[PDB]
Amino acid sequence: NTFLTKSVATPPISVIRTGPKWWADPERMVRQKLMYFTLGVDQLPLRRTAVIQKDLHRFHMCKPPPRIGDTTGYKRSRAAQLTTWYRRIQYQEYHLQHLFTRHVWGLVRAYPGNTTKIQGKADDGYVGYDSVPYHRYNRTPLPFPAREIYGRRE
Amino acid sequence: TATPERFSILGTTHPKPKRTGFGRNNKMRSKPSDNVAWYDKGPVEWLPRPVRLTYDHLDQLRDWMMRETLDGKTEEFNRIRDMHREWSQHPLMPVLGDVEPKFPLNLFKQNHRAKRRFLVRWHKANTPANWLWMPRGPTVVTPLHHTNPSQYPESWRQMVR
Amino acid sequence: NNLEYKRYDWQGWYQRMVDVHNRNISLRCRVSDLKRLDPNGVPFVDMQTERRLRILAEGRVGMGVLMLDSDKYEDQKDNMTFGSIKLSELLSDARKAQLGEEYWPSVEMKVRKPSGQSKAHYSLIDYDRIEKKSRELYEKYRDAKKKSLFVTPMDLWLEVKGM
Amino acid sequence: WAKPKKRPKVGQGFHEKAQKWRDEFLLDRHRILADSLRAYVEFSASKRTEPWDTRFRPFDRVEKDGVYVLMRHLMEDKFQLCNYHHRPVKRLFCNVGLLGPQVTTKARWKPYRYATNPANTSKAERIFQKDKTLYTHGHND
Amino acid sequence: LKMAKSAFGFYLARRGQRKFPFLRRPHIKNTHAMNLSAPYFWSFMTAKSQTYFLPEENYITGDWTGKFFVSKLQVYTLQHATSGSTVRVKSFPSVFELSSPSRWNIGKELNTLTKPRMDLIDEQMLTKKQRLDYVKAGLLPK
Amino acid sequence: QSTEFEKRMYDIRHWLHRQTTCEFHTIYRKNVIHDGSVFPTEHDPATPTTHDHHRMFSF
Amino acid sequence: DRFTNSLDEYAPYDAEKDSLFHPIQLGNFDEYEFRAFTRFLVNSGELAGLGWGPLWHFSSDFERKLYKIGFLSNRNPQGVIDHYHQELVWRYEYQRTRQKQYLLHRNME
Amino acid sequence: EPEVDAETGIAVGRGCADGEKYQFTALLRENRDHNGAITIMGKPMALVLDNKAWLMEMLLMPFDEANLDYRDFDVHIVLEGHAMPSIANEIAAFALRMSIANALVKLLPLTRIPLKKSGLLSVDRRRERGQFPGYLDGKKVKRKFAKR
Amino acid sequence: VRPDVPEDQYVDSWYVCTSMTHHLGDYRPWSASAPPNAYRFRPYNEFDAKGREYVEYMRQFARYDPRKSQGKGQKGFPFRDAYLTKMNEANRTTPPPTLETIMDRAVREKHQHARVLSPMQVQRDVGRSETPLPCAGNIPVDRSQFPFCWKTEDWYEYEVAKVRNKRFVFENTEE
Amino acid sequence: PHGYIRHFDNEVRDLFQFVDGVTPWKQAQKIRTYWEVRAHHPMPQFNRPEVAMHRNTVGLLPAHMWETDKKTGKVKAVKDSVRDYQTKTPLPKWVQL
Amino acid sequence: NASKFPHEYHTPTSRFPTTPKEKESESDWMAYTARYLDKQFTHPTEPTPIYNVNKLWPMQQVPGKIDQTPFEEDQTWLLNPIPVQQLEQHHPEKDLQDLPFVNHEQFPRSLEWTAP
Amino acid sequence: ISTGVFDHLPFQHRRQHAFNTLPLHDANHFGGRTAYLREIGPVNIKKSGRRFKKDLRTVQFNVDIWCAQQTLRKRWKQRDWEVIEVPFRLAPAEQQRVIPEMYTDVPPMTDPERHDFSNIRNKVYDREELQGVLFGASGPLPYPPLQRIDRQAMTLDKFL
Amino acid sequence: GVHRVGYTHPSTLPVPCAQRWDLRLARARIFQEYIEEKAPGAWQLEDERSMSPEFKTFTGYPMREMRPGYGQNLPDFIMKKRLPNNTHYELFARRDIPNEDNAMYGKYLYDMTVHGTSLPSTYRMHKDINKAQRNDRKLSGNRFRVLCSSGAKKPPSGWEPIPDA
RNA sequence: UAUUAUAUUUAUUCAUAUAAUUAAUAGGAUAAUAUUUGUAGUUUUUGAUACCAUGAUAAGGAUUAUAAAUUGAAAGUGUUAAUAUCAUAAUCAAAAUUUAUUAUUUAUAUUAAAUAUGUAUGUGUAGAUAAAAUAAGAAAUUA
Repeated sequence: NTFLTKSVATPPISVIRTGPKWWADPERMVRQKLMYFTLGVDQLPLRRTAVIQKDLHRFHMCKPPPRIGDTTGYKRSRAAQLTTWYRRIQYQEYHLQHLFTRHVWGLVRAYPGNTTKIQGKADDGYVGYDSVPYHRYNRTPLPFPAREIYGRRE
Repeated sequence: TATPERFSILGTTHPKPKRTGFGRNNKMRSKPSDNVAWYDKGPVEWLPRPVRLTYDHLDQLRDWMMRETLDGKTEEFNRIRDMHREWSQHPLMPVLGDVEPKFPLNLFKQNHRAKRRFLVRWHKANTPANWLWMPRGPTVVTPLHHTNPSQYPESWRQMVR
Repeated sequence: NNLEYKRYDWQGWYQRMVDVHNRNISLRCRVSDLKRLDPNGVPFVDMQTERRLRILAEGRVGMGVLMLDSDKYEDQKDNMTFGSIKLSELLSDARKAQLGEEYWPSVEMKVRKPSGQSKAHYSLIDYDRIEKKSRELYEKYRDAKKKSLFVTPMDLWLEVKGM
Repeated sequence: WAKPKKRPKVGQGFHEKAQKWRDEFLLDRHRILADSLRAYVEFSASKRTEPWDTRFRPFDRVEKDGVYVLMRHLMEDKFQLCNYHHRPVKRLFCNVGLLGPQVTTKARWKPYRYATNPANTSKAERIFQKDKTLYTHGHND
Repeated sequence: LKMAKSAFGFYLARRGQRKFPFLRRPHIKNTHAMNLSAPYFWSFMTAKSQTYFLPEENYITGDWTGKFFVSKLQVYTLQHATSGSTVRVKSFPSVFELSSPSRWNIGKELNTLTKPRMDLIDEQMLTKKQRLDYVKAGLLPK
Repeated sequence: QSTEFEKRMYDIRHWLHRQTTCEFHTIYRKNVIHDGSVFPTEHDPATPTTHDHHRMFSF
Repeated sequence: DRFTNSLDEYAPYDAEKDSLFHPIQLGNFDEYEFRAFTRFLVNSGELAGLGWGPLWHFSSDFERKLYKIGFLSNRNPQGVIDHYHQELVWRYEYQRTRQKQYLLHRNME
Repeated sequence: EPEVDAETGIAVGRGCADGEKYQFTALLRENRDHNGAITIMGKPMALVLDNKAWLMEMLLMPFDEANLDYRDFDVHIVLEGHAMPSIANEIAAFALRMSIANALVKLLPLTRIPLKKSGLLSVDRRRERGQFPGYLDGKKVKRKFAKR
Repeated sequence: VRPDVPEDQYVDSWYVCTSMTHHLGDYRPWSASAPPNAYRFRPYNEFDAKGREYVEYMRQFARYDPRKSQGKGQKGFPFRDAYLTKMNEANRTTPPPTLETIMDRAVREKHQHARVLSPMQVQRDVGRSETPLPCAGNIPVDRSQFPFCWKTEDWYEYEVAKVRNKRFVFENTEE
Repeated sequence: PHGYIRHFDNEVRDLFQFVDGVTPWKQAQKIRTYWEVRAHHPMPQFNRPEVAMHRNTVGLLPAHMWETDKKTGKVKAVKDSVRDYQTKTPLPKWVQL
Repeated sequence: NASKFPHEYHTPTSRFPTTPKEKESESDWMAYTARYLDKQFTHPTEPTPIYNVNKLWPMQQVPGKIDQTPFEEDQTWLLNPIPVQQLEQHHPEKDLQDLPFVNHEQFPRSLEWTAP
Repeated sequence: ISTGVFDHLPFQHRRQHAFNTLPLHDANHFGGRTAYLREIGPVNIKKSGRRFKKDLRTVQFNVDIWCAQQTLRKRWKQRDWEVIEVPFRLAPAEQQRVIPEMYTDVPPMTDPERHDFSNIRNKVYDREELQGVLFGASGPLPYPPLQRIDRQAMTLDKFL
Repeated sequence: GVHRVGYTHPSTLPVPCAQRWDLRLARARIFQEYIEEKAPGAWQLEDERSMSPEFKTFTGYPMREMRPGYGQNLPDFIMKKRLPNNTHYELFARRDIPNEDNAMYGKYLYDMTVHGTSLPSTYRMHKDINKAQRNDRKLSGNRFRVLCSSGAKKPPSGWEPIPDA
């Protein structure tokens, strides 16, 4: 794991909105599915999201379905509940992927990026070789060299 | 040489006052930001930092898997499978009228930063501790995964009559 | 030129600039038309001589033809004589291959490094002496294992000057 | 386009106040250069601390075995000689030959500025408080 | 430009913060000269190969009547300290005499020694507007 | 090669049209003699011309 | 980079000129072994749930999933093992929407 | 009508993406020996297109829309535009698929109708915004605007 | 906005955002820029812009002679893809059909009593009978000829040699 | 000849000959190198930090011309060396005027 | 003391990668074990064709000069003392045109001009 | 064919570190080579910052030299052969004709009339077959003759 | 590897053959090629963007030297450097003067040939016409600035100028 | 009403000018002859200048559209063609920041070619602000 400097915190909604660019990054959906097929877990969530985004990509170059001029307006919050179920599906999936990687990194004994919490080894985030001698979120002075996380037998 | 022990005019010049704050215009203070992560809520901090898994890590994991699998070990396996059965149950259909609130318009300019700031500062507070839209707990039944670490096939000397 | 620089004060020096820009004189020759007989009765250039020529000239030849671009002199007649001289001189050079094999130009062979069938013997080379010094160093090592925690080959067969 | 105003006159004697100002400025540069070369060459000849990172293999192995035993049993004199500086350290590693290419591909080395602190430092404030008057391009202690 | 420091401010526009090609500038405003570059002393703002001949404010090429000032392009050498003579650089505003000679200067050009942009600024050339502006950027107090 | 035709070709340089000019490329076969006394195909000398004889400004 | 843990070797080899051993030629799968091995994959990953499961009405049948796998691999064994996995992102499949149209077209009549 | 190179057994069908940067041609050849093989720029397709499924399935799709079997054809995909090191991109694969679609319309015509209908013979009339200095990235963004 | 007529009749005006015709409005219709009854006004009703060039490349390779290529510029350079597929090593062997495919075609032809057809033979047509069938219905399969496979130094040396030998044209041969 | 220097073979022999015919050693003598003058710096030589940064020695540091306060370890000021600066080879041994 | 300081004194000819000073017999693995590991090894060096090995291929190099070959491991370039092109970028012919944007041309000749 | 990133990225506004965004000159671009073009911190534009790590064309030239370094690494790694200057008399027959130089004629065929159009610029010969040529008169052959593999021989490969 | 460039005579081998460095020497003799000897063996870089056809700009010739230590300062550069004699710099020089007629002939010569007199500039005759007219309707605004004043401050023996009104 | 969607994304530390004389034509070898080889009347005017000295081409999106089509305009932004009557200010190197109208490179490896920026580590952090529906992938409150 090379990238160990600081990272930018983006919410799931915008991490998903990047659509088929990185959210439905097919080669990233695949490479996280490989973590699941290694660990021996069912890929129910990532496969659900892949189905949804395959639909969305197939029906991105197309126009929405026509609205009717209803003062009573039902289509609106119905398509709203539809979208926000898709969104909640993807929020769950986002969390599953993050959890599996931050656990598999404690299993491979590999260090995560800076202040990337891994509850497999340390209840707080991994701070080490940082652009600041203070904790980026706790404001705790860093040890030199980077703090050590796993055992020493490799 | 023979560095003079008194300085005439160069050292007397007006002191350029150091930049007070940091960041843009060197004015952005030292106080918490939208970006701060939380270690008290979930195994994945919220908001999380972006991680990136590589094929190096996929192979290291595959090799770790061969070793922990041929050492008779299945305990970290059943830990994996339980931490999977925690968060991978289908979350309920949202109640009709439940929607992520967009930032209300007609306060800031269209290109402002407070629009996305409120979005990030609410998506932070909506932690996994606040995920009430998915089934989690001892109140959930799982008709799709296996109930006890005894139904896993590595302990397959248990179901035999 | 026949638009504008045809006629006045600038006609002269523009004619200069033009014909100097064009002063190049390309000379192409057919190596098959060097494959002739010298009136001495000797073939002017044989296959070995063509080899020496193609190897004397890196990029001047192509598609069985040798090209030299006389770029030196401003006057095209002088590029002509210069290119003729250089061509004739590279010919006199390449013609040494009609003096003996000591001038036949070598070939470049992509001689492969030693393969595995001949790399396998590289562990048994001097197997007798290596196993003997094994049997002796092993006794010094069995001795040493009471002296230090780890017995490196530095105290067995690896040697260094102390200073 | 408004007609650009002529720069007003420079003033009285200021041509010579700038003379004396720059004079004692290069005067001050005399000592600044002296002290800065002092600090840079002590930085150079000082035995530095580890350039690698102990967070990756093969430098995550124990400080007793593997590439560490090779480091103690072939290069332990050379590194102390050449002052642990990451550049000669990595080149002695390239010439040790029994690690292959790994001294880049698998080895993780500290950043350029985490690498150039002297031997055995334990603070994070060292790089962020090194003296800012020694114009070493940060090549001082 | 706006306030014509030279007669060419009368002649050349500004073009805002016009972005320029790397190293192509109609006005060589060596605003970086006096830059102490500790291990790079005989390299930064100096000639490239150490074994070079001198530049050419270093030899009287003809039969001069004399000169009023040398350039910064003439290196500082033993004759610039021991001879103790007058060596002048056309710096702002009129000229700058190297009359306090030292030996550390020996070897480089005088660019690393003639401060291009001064830390002391005379409000005697600034405008009633520029002075408040330099207060704004933190140069003169008020 | 017919120099008379070429004469007829060269004076299109004048009756060409408006704002139109002409560059003539001529690629004509020639005869360059290689010759014995002057350009000898002798053996290598005794003293070998090493890399020193082809240094800068040695040309 | 799917070859980071590959060895920076690039170098050639020759089974005959580089070994005392006798070469046993294990060429690529026929569509035969491809088909048997892949039926095992695509259906036991179900019978253990490691694959599509209750989302099975989205990825195609066997005789088209296999057509896709064998195309994307050229019957290659590794291509098969990894295009049974990249099956997630197969974004040009219409068997299921054409069958859903058949059901929501006939289950009227 | 079928316009197939009589002696050679090939259909030569053109395709393009971005109109400049990707411009390929399919030499699509009939294969009476069931030995499936798809080739791009003289190399095996998996090694060209990086073994990526969502990128090579589009290159398969024409045979699906024609109900034909990829095992009885031979296809080389030639690059005639901005050659690049790596063309494993969606825009490139779309160019490949259009080229193949015209190759198959040219080898078996009546397969035009499914190809027409599926829109494989469709040209996305799209390009980037050209290179402009008035744009900071050259493409879209105009430099910062500021009122007095 | 201007007649439908072969664009080479228009010239883009200077200084005027229009387009005028070099012959002053005198026109010749699309069908003057084509052979009589030319299909899609093609140069030869056989193939399109890329069909012509590549039928030609395959033909030039079939008639390629190396002793003839000398003294010619990049024109005597053979087909880049054909020369390369000829040059490749592992293409010297043509893989046979899979034995399962022989058994499959045979269970159809012997057992199931119907003949399997090549795609150029299967009547995809609906109403009119596609007879006669394409005469290509019997072409061989040469992994040494098509598909185009080759190695990279072949590709590179070929293209850079093509590039550098642009000038080495002995335009005065004795043909 | 036109183009590069590498085609002016007669003119260049000619230039060598003319330049030696006019330019005397009594003029080309004084022309210094950069190093022949840089020699008299109190630190004439210090290895660049690239390679021989591990070859920099303390002994190069002219502490005989500056001074130190031990309470913090800094060199505080520089003695006048332009006074006692006595060189036995003001220009090197090859220089006769 | 010119060689005591490697990077100060670079001739307008000096070129990189700056070759290291040679040890005794670093040639191959046979000679390496013969002199350096097993001083009593049987074989002097890898038995050498009496002919010419143009190791440095195809670069014809000055004999009697100790040279390197183009490296194999992608580490040594990262870990060499090779600089990056900092100042302007010249080519002795292109430098007439002074930049890409202001690319000069004497005559309006075609860019695909086939000079005779 | 190379899934590496050859081009340095356009010098634009600051690419941050989130999903799809790294530092424009982080440690992973060009195997860590962006260390030679990286500077640290929100650089003061007027006074600090190297003027040549802000331009696009020079940084792209550096990156191009580094890509060329890579091509050279892999190319010279790809050699298990060395070029041994054999005289004309002894070289095996495929190297006895007029082989035009590199980039001179089409990369020439080994021999057409013998069913091998194999690259003679890419034909590799083994020492243990050229032994009679080079060190033929040097006593005991430093390598053994090659052991062959018999494909007519009835072994497990012929389903017995 | 660190290999000593060795070259054995055509006499040592028990088959003589022309060796390739000697052929290099014959070629650097024939075409006056400078043999740079500091040329290290580890730097045989080729410009892929220009030599490798997997980029949009494949040229086939190494359109530049992949060598960062480059500049016109070097003699190896100055050797292979096209000089500005008879280049576009000269053409621009000899045809780009502010007025183009002054590049085809001299203005007085052209005037005395086609007309009689040598005419002023359009700008001058503007000034002169304005003189002709603004000294017709009014006077007393002028000045007397000359090149030489000796003849005005000192008129000839006669020439007593008229006082106006 | 219909001939149909902006609430999303990415953004903000911004600077470069210098050392006065603009007034005109003057052909050279391979040509049936010019020393015209070396063509000598000083001093009667004055605007584009340091100074009033007319004109004439930019930046700026908010309702002519979908098909075989481009998401950039006239209202004129320094150099330009008729007002005269303070003064020579014009790059051939090395140069002096106050000028709103600017996208900086972010922690594995940091000075070799005309020299080439030594300062600002800090919870991505006040206020107000920038850009964009165009090969990328956006979806619902018309005047």
